[PDB]
Amino acid sequence: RPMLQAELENLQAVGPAFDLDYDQNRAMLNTLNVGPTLDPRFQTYRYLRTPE
Amino acid sequence: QEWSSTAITDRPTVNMLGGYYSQQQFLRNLDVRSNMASADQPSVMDEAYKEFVMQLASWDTRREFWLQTDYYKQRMVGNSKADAALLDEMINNIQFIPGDFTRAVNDSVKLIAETAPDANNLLRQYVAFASQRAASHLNDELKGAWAARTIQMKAQ
Amino acid sequence: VMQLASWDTRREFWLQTDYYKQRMVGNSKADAALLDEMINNIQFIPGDFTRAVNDSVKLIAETAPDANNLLRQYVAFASQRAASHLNDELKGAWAARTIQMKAQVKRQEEVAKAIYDRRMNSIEQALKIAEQHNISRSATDVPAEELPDSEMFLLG
Amino acid sequence: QEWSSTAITDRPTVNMLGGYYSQQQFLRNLDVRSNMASADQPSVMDEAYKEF
Repeated sequence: RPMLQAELENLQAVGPAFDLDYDQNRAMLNTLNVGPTLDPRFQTYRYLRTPE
Repeated sequence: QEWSSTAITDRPTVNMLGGYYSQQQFLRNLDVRSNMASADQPSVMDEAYKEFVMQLASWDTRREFWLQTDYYKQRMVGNSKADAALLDEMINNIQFIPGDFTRAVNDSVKLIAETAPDANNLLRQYVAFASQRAASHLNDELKGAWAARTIQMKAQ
Repeated sequence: VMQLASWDTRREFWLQTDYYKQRMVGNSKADAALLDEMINNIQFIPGDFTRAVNDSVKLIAETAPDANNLLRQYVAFASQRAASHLNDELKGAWAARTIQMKAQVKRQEEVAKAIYDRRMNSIEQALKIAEQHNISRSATDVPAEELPDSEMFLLG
Repeated sequence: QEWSSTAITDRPTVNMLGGYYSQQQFLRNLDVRSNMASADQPSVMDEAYKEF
């Protein structure tokens, strides 16, 4: 009874157990939540022959 | 008079993609980490240039460029039919010639105006216009892919 | 090769040479016509590996020493431009790589801190529970400290 | 009179696939854990444009 009660209380206090994959996913989600930085007016070509 | 000007383009450099490149790379990383989709896909510069080439040859892009070019607006008589005919003619003035790598010929664009300075300036402005449209479309695509990835990660 | 065949490269090369400068007459139209004529004087013929023929470049001038020196200088010019472009591409890719690595290191630090905080909380709760149940025997299980956070109470 | 008009189309983008894209992607994941699906398969927008 004492050991079982102590284990019950400890498991209740600690909560569910997570692995390294969960923490890595949480960090990646944190970096994803900041959102992309949309910079306009970036060039999508380069000139091999400029108009003249 | 019918003067003509020519431009030849190629894929952008890494430095001229600004931050966009890096952002796109980040998303690609995730597509490699989960839901294997690399398959030695074309680089970010290749996709950006593909979008730019799609915008350059687009009929809608030429129409919208001419509608705000201040060179079409001067040649407007106030008659809807004549204005539409002139707009169609000037849309047909811009021509895109795709290139194939077999004979080492690149994509080219030719513009036709009534004077040489006009033929030069209008072609420069049209290339800038198409590049800006392609950049905006790429930014929208990046936003959509980022939102989808965020939703998937939240669900996981 | 892309720099060699580029119209812009030939234009700038002819602009920076004394061969073109000495032939200028001061009239803008005539100078532009001469520049356009001399740009076409450099012809790049791409090679074909199937026929075991390599890429070639031919330069036309008004004198044999000129035709030799100008071709040598133009090849050096194109090589220098290609080297500069390659350096710019390398710098851009390096910046992208260092940004990505910095982000990855930051994420790793965040993950490690989260795990450390979770273990802190588990140890504190286990200590409080042990002090509540007067478990001061200092030993209840044979394994070492590498116990799950829910089983850390089996220690004094 | 016989007047005529022309339209030219291309594949859609992720942005105007609404939620559908995401849903489809989810299923594709369930199809690569089991049966492996196909590593080299047309994208969601490719299939949407094929149906269109």
